[PDB]
Amino acid sequence: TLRAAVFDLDGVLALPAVFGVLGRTEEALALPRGLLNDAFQKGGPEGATTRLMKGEITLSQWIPLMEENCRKCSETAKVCLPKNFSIKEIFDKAISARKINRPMLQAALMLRKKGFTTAILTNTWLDDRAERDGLAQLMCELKMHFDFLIESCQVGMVKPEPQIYKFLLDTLKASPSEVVFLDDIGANLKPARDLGMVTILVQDTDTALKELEKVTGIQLLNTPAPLPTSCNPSDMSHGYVTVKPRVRLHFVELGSGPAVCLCHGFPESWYSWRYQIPALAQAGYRVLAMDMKGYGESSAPPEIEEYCMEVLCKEMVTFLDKLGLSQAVFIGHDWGGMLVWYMALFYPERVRAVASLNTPFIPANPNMSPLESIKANPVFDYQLYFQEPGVAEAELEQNLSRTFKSLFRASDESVLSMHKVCEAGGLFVNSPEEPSLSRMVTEEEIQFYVQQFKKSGFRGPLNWYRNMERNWKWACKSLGRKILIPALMVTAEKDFVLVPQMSQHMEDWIPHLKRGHIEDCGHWTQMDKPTEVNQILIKWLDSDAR
Amino acid sequence: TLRAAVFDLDGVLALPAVFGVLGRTEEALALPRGLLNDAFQKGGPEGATTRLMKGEITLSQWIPLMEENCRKCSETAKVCLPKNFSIKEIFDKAISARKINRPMLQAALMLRKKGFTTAILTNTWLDDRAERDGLAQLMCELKMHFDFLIESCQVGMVKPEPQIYKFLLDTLKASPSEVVFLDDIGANLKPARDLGMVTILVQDTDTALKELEKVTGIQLLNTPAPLPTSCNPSDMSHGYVTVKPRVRLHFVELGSGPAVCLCHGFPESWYSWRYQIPALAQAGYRVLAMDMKGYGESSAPPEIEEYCMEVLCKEMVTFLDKLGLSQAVFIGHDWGGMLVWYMALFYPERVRAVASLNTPFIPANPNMSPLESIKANPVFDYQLYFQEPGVAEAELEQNLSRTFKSLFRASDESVLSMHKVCEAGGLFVNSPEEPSLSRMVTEEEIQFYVQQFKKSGFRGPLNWYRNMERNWKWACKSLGRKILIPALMVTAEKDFVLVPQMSQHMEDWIPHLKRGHIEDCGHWTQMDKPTEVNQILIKWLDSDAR
Ligand SMILES: c1ccc(CCc2n[nH]c3ccccc23)cc1
Ligand SMILES: c1ccc(CCc2n[nH]c3ccccc23)cc1
Ligand SMILES: c1ccc(CCc2n[nH]c3ccccc23)cc1
Ligand SMILES: c1ccc(CCc2n[nH]c3ccccc23)cc1
Repeated sequence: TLRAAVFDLDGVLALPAVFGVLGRTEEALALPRGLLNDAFQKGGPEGATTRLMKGEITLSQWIPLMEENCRKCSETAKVCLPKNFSIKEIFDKAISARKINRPMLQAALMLRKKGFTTAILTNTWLDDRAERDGLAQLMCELKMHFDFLIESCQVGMVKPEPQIYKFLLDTLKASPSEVVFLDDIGANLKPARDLGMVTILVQDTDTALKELEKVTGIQLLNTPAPLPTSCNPSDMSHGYVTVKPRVRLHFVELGSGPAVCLCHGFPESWYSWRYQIPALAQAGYRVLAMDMKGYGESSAPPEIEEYCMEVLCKEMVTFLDKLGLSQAVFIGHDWGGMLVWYMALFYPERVRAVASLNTPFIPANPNMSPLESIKANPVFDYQLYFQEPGVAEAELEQNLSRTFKSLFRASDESVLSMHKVCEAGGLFVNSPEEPSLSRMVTEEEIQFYVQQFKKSGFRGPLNWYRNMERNWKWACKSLGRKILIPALMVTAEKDFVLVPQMSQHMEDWIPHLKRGHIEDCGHWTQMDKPTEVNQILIKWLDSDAR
Repeated sequence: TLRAAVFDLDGVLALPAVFGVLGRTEEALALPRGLLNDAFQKGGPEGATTRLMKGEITLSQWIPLMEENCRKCSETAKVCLPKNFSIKEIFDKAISARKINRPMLQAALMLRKKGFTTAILTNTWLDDRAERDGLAQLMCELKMHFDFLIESCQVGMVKPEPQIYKFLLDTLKASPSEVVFLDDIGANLKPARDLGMVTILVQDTDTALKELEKVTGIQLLNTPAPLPTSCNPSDMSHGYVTVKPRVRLHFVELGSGPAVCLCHGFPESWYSWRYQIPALAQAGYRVLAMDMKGYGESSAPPEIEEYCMEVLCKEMVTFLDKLGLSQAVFIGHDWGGMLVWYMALFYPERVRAVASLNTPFIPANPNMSPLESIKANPVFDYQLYFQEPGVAEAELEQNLSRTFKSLFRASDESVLSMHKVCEAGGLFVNSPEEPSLSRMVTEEEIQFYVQQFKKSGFRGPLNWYRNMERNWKWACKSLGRKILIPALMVTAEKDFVLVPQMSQHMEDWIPHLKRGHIEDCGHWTQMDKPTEVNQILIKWLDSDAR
């Protein structure tokens, strides 16, 4: 019974096979068939290529040896390599052209999700070329999805040598009959077969996956669209910045490039962005996913005034100062969406671009008290219930698992009604004691929120709603301003509190505003529709944030 | 008696005064004298400029209002503004041209070092221009060196209004007679003088500093070259990455740009790079200053084998994987210098560039045991003393303050002799009980190392020296290789163990190697000669690491 799946890289997890470029080059330059492939494998186990694959020499050291073999091969064939014949040039193009074979990665991902140990076993080199970063990026993206990465140049062994297969079985801690091995080179399959491993010769991905599905008894072909990569909290880089004597801000950090600061809503976590963090880092950005003040590993002072927008924004500026960042793109959701529009209004020089999910920008009404305004909208009733210190804390802290299970539901999953919350005397009065688990979340993901909220509870988080008069007076200072930096407004069709129509007048204050819209999406945008959020954010980041 | 110094920005901390560009523009376009300055100040307290400076409107909103004032002014003057007259163009150039007035910053720095409260008080705007980042960077660089930054657009008040001066005195928590106020605009000095503050009209910096020196009784002019900016540990962003179940790596992070990974030596800290971190971040790099395995907030497992180079390098690769970095430039010193050359040899695709301070690259001798080789050099005697587990730990852990005070000394400060350490029976046998404080370090900086080493002591650090046979066998695998990625070797004239001559044969293994050399520099390169280390590293980073 199979419990391990091993994949080759070239011609299996990455396409087109860098190998096959040699045949393409021979044809393009009208060279004798097999000339390049023969020069490449010259001397077999004794040759330059075996030394390269074993890690004895680097790729740059190998380039002139491959050139000498090409000359030897051409002279025997009574032919002439052209004027401009360059191995480096051919090699550079071949690697640049090679991309991840997405359906093969998806199958490996599905097997690992079903309890399989997965590994990449590859004949590779020590790349010291000036353009080595492209391959480094490819390897980084691929390797994260596997339990093991076994590279010939690192282990000093090579396929088809029997030692590498014995090494592979030892790292897997599996007997050969428990292993599926996929390779595009028949000679490399032979020792695995000879040991009793299930082997698949990979020509076209589809046939290989049909064989793989048949042998594992797991559907890999024609499977529903997979969710984006998520985050494992213990595998993240955790950052901590003191913004003032009693306040420290926690964040999760991934990727390189322009800084993208993610600001969650109420009652959330940096983890609310779990499906966005790997995707945005992969798209070429440095992601900084915050635990906002009052949440998770960030400080939670008790005072209401510590949570007004002026102080929250000032602390976010200090956060950038201390990290040495002159700017960041600010992406917010719910309360974070509100903070993010105010960062753009009060500190435009520190905000590269601004994006909000669900939260529209509506300016302060100087002719009405915020209480009058909030009362003038039945869906904002829950905010009046959040006003009296202690009441909502007691209800939200009674049973954490029930709290998150009741809150975190898709638009069609008996989502809490925000109308008549005060009258009913609570958010969960008509909610079950043991709510069912929503399709959006696993039991483990609920437990992460439970563990996070065990530290400070709901006082700090609820205090974000307890500064209406303070925020109104501060916001009134910005009434003559306009948001003229790049801006994105993402609406969610089925958010019944932060309704798409609430964002209708935004163009009056943000004339150059760009928009996104998610159909069949509730309040929990990031986990409800992760694939579409990623697509909207990446597209807007690449076009307007750089 | 003075205890506070307030500085204006334009024409005081930053030059040329963005104001003075208006006069330069009038002259260049042969416009009537004062035309641009008159349009700029149009309507005085009622005008567009006062609204801009108070934060009512943003810079982009102000641009068309300034244009309308310029038209009004030109029509009254019976003149014609040219075809291509653009306020944005003039304004963009003016800000780009404006730089920090370094001697004025130096004086502010010296006053703060002598116990003064320092502040920047400025009439500024909310910058939402597409090129706002340049100014954001300038403000970030400047603001860090001051206790307070008071911006007109943030406080809704403006100079010369008396309210801003009362606000300034309140934030300073000082009576007017305790304050020096420096400004280039006479009208803005008037309310400060009228309140009893010492005022300086800034025309040329030199005269202003002569007045400032005379009034404070502190030498500010003709002062010796100041040391680079250092780090305050509690003001840094602290990062934590788990590389494997029992191992977590700590790092300090500052700046944006290409990642630069700093690797300290023995027995050190991330803090050994305190003078490099602000400088490299300021030069356009993302600095990652490590606590290497066994040190500070990084894990310190007891096992010797956890500290061999193969495992240390593998963990540094995992560190990059978990942060989502495909590459970093690796800069090492002492043991970190050794790790860094091995990162280049075994993982060139992950190393953008490699630099070493003092530590040369000398390949393994396959025809000699590492013990034979180490014994063949009298200065490496101390390494044999470090071999027996517990002996060096006991001596180095007996009195931490004595340990760091004895170790951390300049070449002319009775630096410990590394010859006959075994014979003498210890490093400190001929060293005083209470060593004097070296010129390189303060008492507080010694105490930071003391506090750091209180957690794990010297076992983990000493284990870096206890893998000679393991490192030799691993290094022998790389004997056919060459380092062909960008590389820098920095030698120190007076390091009597890692002598410059030890690096003489490096070009045979690193043909494209670049060099740096520091005269009158001992083993503690970074703190001995910080200004020159920064200059060598920045120059090499900008030319070879990008
Ligand atoms: C998520 C839900 C609501 C809010 C802002 C609350 C609000 N909604 N409408 C208002 C009118 C005046 C003052 C405050 C408000 C932020 C994030
Ligand atoms: C607090 C109570 C209920 C919910 C789910 C219902 C909801 N849907 N849309 C919202 C916008 C702001 C506040 C609440 C909601 C989130 C946070
Ligand atoms: C700082 C001082 C010494 C070393 C390496 C030790 C060494 N110095 N010379 C050697 C010869 C063979 C094996 C190891 C060594 C690294 C960092
Ligand atoms: C351990 C003992 C002494 C010193 C100062 C003397 C010294 N100078 N140069 C060195 C190179 C490697 C190891 C030691 C030294 C540093 C670390």
